[PDB]
Amino acid sequence: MVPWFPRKVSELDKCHHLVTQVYRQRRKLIAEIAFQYRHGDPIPRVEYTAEEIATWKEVYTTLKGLYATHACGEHLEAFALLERFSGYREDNIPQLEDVSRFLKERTGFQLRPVAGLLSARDFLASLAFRVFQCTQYIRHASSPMHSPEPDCCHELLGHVPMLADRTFAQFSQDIGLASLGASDEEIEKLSTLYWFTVEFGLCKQNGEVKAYGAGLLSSYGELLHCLSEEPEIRAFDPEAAAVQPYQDQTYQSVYFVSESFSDAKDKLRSYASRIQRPFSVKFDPYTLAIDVLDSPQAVRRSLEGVQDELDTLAHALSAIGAENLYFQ
Amino acid sequence: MVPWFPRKVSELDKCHHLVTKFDPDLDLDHPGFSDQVYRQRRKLIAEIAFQYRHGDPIPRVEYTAEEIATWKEVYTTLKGLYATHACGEHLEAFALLERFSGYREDNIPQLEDVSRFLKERTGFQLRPVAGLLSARDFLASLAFRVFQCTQYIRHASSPMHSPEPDCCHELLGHVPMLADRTFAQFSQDIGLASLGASDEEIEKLSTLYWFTVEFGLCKQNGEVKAYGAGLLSSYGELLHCLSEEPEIRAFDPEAAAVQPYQDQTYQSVYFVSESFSDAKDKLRSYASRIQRPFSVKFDPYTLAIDVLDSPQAVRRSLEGVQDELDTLAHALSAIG
Amino acid sequence: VPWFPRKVSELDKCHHLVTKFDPDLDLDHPGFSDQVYRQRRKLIAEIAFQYRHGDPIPRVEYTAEEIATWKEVYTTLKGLYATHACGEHLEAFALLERFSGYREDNIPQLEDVSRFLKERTGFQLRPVAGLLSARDFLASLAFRVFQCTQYIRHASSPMHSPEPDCCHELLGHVPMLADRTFAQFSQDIGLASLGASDEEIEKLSTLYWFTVEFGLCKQNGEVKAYGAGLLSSYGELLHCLSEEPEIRAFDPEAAAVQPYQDQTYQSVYFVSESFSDAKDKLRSYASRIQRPFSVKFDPYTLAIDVLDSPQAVRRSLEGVQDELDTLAHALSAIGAENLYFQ
Amino acid sequence: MVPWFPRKVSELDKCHHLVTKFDPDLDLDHPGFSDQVYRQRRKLIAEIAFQYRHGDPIPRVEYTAEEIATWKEVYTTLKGLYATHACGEHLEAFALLERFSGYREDNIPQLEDVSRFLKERTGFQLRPVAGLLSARDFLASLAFRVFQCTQYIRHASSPMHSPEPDCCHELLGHVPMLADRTFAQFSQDIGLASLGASDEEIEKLSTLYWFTVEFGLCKQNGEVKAYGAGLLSSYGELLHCLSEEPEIRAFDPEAAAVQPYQDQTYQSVYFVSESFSDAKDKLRSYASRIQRPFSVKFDPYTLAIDVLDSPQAVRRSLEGVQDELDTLAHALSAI
Ligand SMILES: [Zn+2]
Ligand SMILES: [Zn+2]
Ligand SMILES: [Zn+2]
Ligand SMILES: [Zn+2]
Repeated sequence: MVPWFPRKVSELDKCHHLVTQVYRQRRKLIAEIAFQYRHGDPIPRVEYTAEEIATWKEVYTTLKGLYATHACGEHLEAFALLERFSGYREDNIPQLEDVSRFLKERTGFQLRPVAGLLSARDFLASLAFRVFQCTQYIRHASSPMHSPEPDCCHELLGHVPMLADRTFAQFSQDIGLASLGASDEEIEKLSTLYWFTVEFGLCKQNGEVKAYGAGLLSSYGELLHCLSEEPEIRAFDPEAAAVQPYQDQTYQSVYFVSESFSDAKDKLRSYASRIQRPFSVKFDPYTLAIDVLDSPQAVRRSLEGVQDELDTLAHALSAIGAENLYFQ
Repeated sequence: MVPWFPRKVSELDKCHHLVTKFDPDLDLDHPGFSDQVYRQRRKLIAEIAFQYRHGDPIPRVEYTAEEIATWKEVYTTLKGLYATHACGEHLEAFALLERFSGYREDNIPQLEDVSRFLKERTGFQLRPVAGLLSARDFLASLAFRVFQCTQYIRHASSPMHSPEPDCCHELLGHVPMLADRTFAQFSQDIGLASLGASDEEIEKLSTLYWFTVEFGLCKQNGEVKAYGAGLLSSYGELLHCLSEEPEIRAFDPEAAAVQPYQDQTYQSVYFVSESFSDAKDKLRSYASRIQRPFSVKFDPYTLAIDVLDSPQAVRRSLEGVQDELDTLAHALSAIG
Repeated sequence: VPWFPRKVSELDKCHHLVTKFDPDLDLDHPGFSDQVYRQRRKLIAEIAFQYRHGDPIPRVEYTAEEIATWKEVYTTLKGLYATHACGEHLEAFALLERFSGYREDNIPQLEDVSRFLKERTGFQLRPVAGLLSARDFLASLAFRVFQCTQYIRHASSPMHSPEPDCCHELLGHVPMLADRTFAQFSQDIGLASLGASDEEIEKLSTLYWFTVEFGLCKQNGEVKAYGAGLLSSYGELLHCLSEEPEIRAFDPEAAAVQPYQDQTYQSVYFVSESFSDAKDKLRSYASRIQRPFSVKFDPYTLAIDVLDSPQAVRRSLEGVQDELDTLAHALSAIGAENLYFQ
Repeated sequence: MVPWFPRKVSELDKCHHLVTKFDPDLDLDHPGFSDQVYRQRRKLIAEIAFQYRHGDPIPRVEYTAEEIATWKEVYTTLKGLYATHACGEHLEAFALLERFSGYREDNIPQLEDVSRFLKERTGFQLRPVAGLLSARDFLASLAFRVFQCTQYIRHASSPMHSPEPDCCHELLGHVPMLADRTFAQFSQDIGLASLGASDEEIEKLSTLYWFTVEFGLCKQNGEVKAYGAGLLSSYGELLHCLSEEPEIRAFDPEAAAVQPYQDQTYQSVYFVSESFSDAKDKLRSYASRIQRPFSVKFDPYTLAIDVLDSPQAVRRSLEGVQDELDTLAHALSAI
């Protein structure tokens, strides 16, 4: 018994294992778009109903007011560009194709439509390729301020802005890379680490505590609660966070705060280094493949690329002069 | 003033300046000149290319029975010559395109299928182009690992000879070599060296490209094999290049860049490289002595060009290299 | 920019001393009224003044009184080490006992000790007349040079000495400098000081005091002593691990601005998670030091390379590129087969 | 079994195996054979070298007036030829030794002074040696940036020719080039390649050394100059190497390593390198295809050899490189 993991981005077509009258028919229709999708395809567009846009507007408006005071700098910066380039506005639900093109140009992240909640292994495996499995459906109009399902609103307002940051995109990918071929017990630990970071994480920004977690930036009640005096805020430690018990019904009683994203990424790399695996993995951004470093010769193959990059930088330093250049 | 160059893969939409040579409208010696059907088809396929914008799926062309018969003639004749004259990297890739990209005598392959193949193998991708691009725009595209590819086919009257780069030339000559990691890096390296260079330097790099990517030879286990696109796509020249008629010289980037040439008859002089790895190392040394007050680095994540023109620009690129080395250090502890 | 040495031989110019504790200037010194002790101090100081980089360190023939003082200091502290000293100290102490002549009836010679440290971490000693000014002391550490005294504390007060006598240097400083990580940390404080303002040297000197001099470390959940002043003082070694002092987490910015005294024991101590982590913390502190250049040590020529231009950085990058070529060959040469070396 | 090789600079005390070639006791064709005074002096200077143990100060030799007169003849004659025939790196270093290491016609320089000069310049240092060391021990020494150096001087009867490596040969031929950073790296690289290699490989690297360090030529601004120690220490061969008589070939490590040679007359074939930087890159490629199930990395702090024979050994060394890159990244942000 040894677990298979994708080694090519197209192999994510095999990583579709899901955790489980008018509204139900619409939900069947949007799920069919996701089931038909194959890597490489343009993400199909959804013509959202007036009720669906009204549901978006309520969520969007309420949370936007809270962002200035509670959201971290990286989320606010990206949210601004998304309002400028990806069609983020109160009267319009953004299209995944527009958002995927934005992320691709910024960090190399791309979106994939998904029918629903993926198994932890397949979700983390996708992140190894800088692919975010996104839902296109929207929650019921009866309960807009609460949703137990990651609906479109959750994804676009909570998960996407942070993926536009180079450091956070590397962190998200690093969790994904660590999961490849890991045991179910370590997938539970990485899924828990993801929960107290990507989902409900907090960060220190110029002596102030801000929210960066998708579950917080997509929930009005939890965004207020996380920065209030009610919860127990602890320093970010990957080992402490991975073994921390949690629930998904009420607000989180414990939140983990990181010094910076760069430091959290360094902490995660140390945690990932003490994961029981007889090999390591390296992402090939050219082919969007996983290189399994399972021998000294596999390491030398990858080292050749790093050596060429250093040659580029050495030549750059020799080319740099005191003269101020004029580019057309 | 440094000339404008693309810094994002989408900016290749602005790099569409075409060369006007052996044109079916202008040249009365063109085989298709008096063929109104051929000329109409050529107008149609060019319009597909002009409409194309980065991000679009590459349009499919339904080729006529006459067009498939032309493909079949070229494909069959050249395939027979490949076992004895083609280099190992071409033969290996050709066999993989046959089985995964629809390369077969009774079918012209589609650029979308080929682009997906090349992407998975070396990160190269295709873009439809109306015809031959100016040296600057063609080399600028290579800098993003983009190959500007035609979809039209040569007139049915002259199948064994075509001075224009039709889909037979592109698919049989250029594409199999782009499936090799080392050759794909060599081709991107010529492209990166061209970005914002003088016209004089572009002419030198175009001339270097001609003796490597178009008409290059390589030493494979003491034997001389062909790797150039102009040779692997021409029955006549593929035979000529390995005969005792032409003058074969050792590959030197400075010698090749200043060597005069013509595109009418077969090449009289060819340059042979020890290996592709060595040719790339020679190229690095040539590119290092190019007059440029900055350098460039490809970002394969966003398919962008990072202009390294300051110490802060160099640190930002060094950060990535530092993270890659951290990965490799953890790998060595995992193998331990 | 203040003058700083750029060649190890230029440490011959970094000999500015702090005299406030000397047996001839301080009234409260145990040797003050001892004309014999003061004469001997003058003699051993002359050995240090005559010394020029490259010279073998001259040997001192210690008197029976001086060996008796060593014996008292050595014996008492050796008993406390097993329970209070950090692992790196204990490991090195055992090796110095067996290779550098560390025993109760013999004062070790600096030449023997310098050869030991050279082979272990590249650190070397040079005889110094007394306590050097913060700038000169730190400047020497940048070259992996430890300015070491050869004199010994007065025989009347063997359990306390406010000056860095040979007991302090050999029992306190030397064992920790046999560790590659700690040697790197010591050199890193040294490199950070080169051409820094007097205000920044005062901060770096105070950082040194609460690390190399009176620093504590977490070793498998327990708190151990690594500070030279702790490991060479029986009283201070007991006190630092007792319930009396205030132990704080190591933070370079907090430690550098923390006030202190040199009369009684330290009321506040700083504890580091590991030496590797303390070095990383120091690297961050040193990065936010006001300097219009950076420095890199050349271990081949024992020189300081001032990285003040992109051309300077690419010259240093060439070396790193050659080192990576070495590692790439090794990975291609390595096999699964278990080698037999004669 | 991997042959024993030193892993610490002190272990060079065990790398003292000498060759017996043109010996004043055994060879009756030696100029000093019938000279009992010369033979006694040679015995004396060899005893200084035999007493030497790593860590010792390099002993000084009080040279006789006859010995200084022999030095003067060799020094003067060659110095006149250097301006036109020597490479830039030798000329630059020669001028610095004249001013700092006591290089002058009326004085034989002391190895203690020369070693201190080289240490400050490229990290190279010297050791006194009784005579010519076996190829394995000599190449092993180079791996630690140690040059094993003789202190004796050729017989006064034959000053313009000496088939043995005396002080004139070492100091005039070998030392100035070791003051160049690139050339010092090239010499160490040949030495590191040899550690624990087969005898067949030692013979190849020994021949490579002959066509580079001993009799190499280099292209300097379109001109061919001499950098080889056997050339820069011989008036006759320094003239010959740049004349139209010899066959000059492009430097190729594989071609040079298998090229046959003799030590009686002047070399008929010479190898010319584009630059020292390029020759080092060529040598790296050659060394990469040497049959050794491990590699070796010098630790300049402890002057030790780290045997990279496992992934753990490689990540240990990679840690240092990673720290160096951190330094350089901060430097770029500071400017
Ligand atoms: Zn979520
Ligand atoms: Zn072509
Ligand atoms: Zn002290
Ligand atoms: Zn010689």
